[PDB]
Amino acid sequence: LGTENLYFQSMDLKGKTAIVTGGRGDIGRACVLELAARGANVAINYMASSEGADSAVAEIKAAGGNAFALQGDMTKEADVAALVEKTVKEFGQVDTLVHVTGGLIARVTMSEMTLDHWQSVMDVNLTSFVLMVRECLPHMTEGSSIVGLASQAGRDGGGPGASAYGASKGALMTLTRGLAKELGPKIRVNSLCPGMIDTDFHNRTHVANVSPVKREGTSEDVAKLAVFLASDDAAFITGANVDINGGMLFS
Amino acid sequence: MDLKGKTAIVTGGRGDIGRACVLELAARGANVAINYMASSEGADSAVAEIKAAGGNAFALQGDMTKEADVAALVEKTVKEFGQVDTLVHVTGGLIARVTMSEMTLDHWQSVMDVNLTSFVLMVRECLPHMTEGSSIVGLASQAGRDGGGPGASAYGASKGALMTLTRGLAKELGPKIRVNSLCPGMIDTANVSPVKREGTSEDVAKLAVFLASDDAAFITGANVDINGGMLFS
Amino acid sequence: LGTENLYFQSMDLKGKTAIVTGGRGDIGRACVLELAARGANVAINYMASSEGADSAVAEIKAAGGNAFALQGDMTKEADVAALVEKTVKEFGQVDTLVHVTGGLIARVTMSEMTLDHWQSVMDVNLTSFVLMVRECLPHMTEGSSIVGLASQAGRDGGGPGASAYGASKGALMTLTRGLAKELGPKIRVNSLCPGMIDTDFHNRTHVANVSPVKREGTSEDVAKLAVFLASDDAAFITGANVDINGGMLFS
Amino acid sequence: MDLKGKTAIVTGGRGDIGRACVLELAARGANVAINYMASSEGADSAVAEIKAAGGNAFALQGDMTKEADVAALVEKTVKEFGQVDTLVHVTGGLIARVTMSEMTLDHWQSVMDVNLTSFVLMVRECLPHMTEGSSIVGLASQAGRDGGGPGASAYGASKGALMTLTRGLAKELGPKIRVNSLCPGMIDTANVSPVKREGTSEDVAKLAVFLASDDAAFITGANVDINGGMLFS
Ligand SMILES: [Mg+2]
Ligand SMILES: [Mg+2]
Repeated sequence: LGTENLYFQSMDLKGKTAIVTGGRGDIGRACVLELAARGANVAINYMASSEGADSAVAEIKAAGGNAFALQGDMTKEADVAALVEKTVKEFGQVDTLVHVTGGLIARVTMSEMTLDHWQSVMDVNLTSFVLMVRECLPHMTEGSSIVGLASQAGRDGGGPGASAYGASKGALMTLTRGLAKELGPKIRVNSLCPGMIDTDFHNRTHVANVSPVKREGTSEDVAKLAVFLASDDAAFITGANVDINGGMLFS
Repeated sequence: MDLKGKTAIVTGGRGDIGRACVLELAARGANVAINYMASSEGADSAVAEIKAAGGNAFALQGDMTKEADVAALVEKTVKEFGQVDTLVHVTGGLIARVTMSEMTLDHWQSVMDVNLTSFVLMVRECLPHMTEGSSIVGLASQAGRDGGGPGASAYGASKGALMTLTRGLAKELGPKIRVNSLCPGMIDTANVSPVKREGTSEDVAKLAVFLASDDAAFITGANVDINGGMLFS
Repeated sequence: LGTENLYFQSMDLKGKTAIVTGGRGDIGRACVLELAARGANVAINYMASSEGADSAVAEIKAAGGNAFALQGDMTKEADVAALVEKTVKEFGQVDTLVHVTGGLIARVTMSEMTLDHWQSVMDVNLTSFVLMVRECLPHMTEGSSIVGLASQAGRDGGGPGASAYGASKGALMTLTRGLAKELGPKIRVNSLCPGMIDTDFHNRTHVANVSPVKREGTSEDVAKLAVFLASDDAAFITGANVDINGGMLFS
Repeated sequence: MDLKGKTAIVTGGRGDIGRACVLELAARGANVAINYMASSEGADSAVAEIKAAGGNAFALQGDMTKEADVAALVEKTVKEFGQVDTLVHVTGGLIARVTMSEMTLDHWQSVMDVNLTSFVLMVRECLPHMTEGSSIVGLASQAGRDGGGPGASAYGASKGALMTLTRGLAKELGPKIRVNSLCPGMIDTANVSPVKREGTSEDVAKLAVFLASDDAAFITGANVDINGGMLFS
């Protein structure tokens, strides 16, 4: 029973259901596994290859948990609706959203800016979050949470040719605050502001060296913070945009 | 008059804060090209006041979310006055209060376009014509820092994007061009605030023209709070 | 063995040693117990009554852990030296410092300010942290961490008559950043910025009501964040000042 | 000259940034009481320049960490000029680079006193004499926002305290008195920065006098970055 108490305490998300978008990428898959490790049911969106999503589902099921994956474009209203509908049909509720959909898309200077590029960056980073939050609200429970993935770029403008990306992440940071007020006390809303993370998805040695921690971050680093913020261990934290950048920027 | 010989574009010059910026710029000697969206009354009377005092200005109606109107304003500015020394972009607005639960894409996009896309379009259009030592001033909001008021989540998001973009462009466009924005609180366009009043368009214009001027040559990438002490950053 | 794996994973601070100052107060005692719950040895400073420190030590020992308590004034160089000396003599190392010493002392307006009051507030909140960090540095290991207790007051100036308190907490916030750079990569340094917390020590209904979470925070809320930041789960977070204020302020 | 008839105290007016603030204030018509710590050469020549242009100023040597010297400066200001309309506190400094591992209480306290306690003493001394619509300008630093440079942890801490105190006093002292501070980056008293140069004392003085003036009437509790785009807030 010393065990049973340990298991009970460790599995604090047992009985709860999470949606992770962008299980598509490294940070997303790490978040999926971190949520499941504490007992959450997980519905996994991915955009392109299903390889990492399928294997995450299989790992979760082998450990006695429950998950499924679904391809979709989170900039599309129909795909957003389908993901949430299938999540509720399968699990009956939604307790947390971790939205890892996003991206730089391309490096484009303002002098060469096109509306197509600007709109595409806004939609994948910001509109996708708007759509998912809207879709989830009818289903979220007392004590629910939303975790967004912003960036250090929201705080410093971003890197060369990334001005659209920075803008979209700054918008997400502000929206996190607006929604924390609009949706509390029922729902908490927080976002992460990662620095340089070593992933398939993002795009160097400089920055690792210049950083106080002398390394790039990992997807697992980010997942630990995401799940902390999603959990009841962060019950008095809402509207926060938490820097996870190895000491490269302070706020 | 340190802006003598210099050329300013003010968008949203109809137009409480915009109109105040127009007059402050002209008072320091700038030629001013004025955009307004709808009624011309305030823009036209500003032009008449400026001309009566020996200055130069014109007013042109246009929608700053439209590429053709953005191009027309900058083209006329360059033909009448020459190169652009400063852009003060006062186009923006909440449009309507709507909760996230009932958000539509149409509304979201509209708020993004009037507050943010319009700024992108104007900066892009101005860049080839901007002088050495020129500047851009954006109009953000306290809402960028605190998320905004009830039903204003889209508006807050658009202003937060503008704040970050200010930083991004300060790096991309320096040293040739400085980029700063203002973060106004409650403007009268109260006694909970330390200053115990609402701000005025003139308060905001004074900060805008300071940031536009050479007196702010070592300030770039700033988002300056002008909110009567209601919020600190 | 499914147990043993669970125990191994849950006790991530096993073999490590923490110093908590201000086990004296609610937040401090909660931090003590949260650290011990994950396996840390804990050395506990308290200023006045030993009641809560003694009972924490007894609870930890009953659960198979190790801790001791020691009265001391963390504004005094001799007491600071004695605490660290006794910690190292007992446990052989120091892996984390959680510094909960601090306080408003009294409400004093600037017009009525005295150097005595100003100095007293600076010393209990800021100088005490300087002394403890300095004392710990010869003993800290690869992968060590420091957690300070700042305040929402550092970000907004604080409440009526609390201008000295706010100043001391803003200093601590900045110092957190300076030390994250000076001491990394060996040591991470982060602080918490709590809003309204329901404790013996702090000093109301307004603020609870006005807050997005519609309540005051608890000592346990703060302890969860403190131990997250002290742990390897925050390995890519340094120089952060994390808001835990129920959504009353955003940064 | 909008500061005609108004009285300013500048501490640290010896004194690169301080001296520049003195001249900028006098150029807009202010009477200026000038503190300097040691050599009088820069303060005295500023007084002579101001007087030669028909203005009014005096210079008084004193240590702004000492209660008696703080009292003497404010007393003489009130006797010669009357009530205080603005305080620009430029007293401060790094003193020395020292790592935390080798920190002494003496050094820590010295840095706190010259940067922070001095400001506390001057504000307290000025309060009974400050006018309706008066202002305080502190000199913080980029170091308050990023922790400061190598061996400067004490200096950063003292400037971070000043930034927060600015907010606290903006609330406590409003609406009668506005309180703002400056957060300068590298001042020449570089090509990594967006503006590709170091700042000048004059850059800082222009911002200081803006914040001291009625042109900043709706700005209080601000800590304004003036760092050439090296840091954003
Ligand atoms: Mg020039
Ligand atoms: Mg007045």
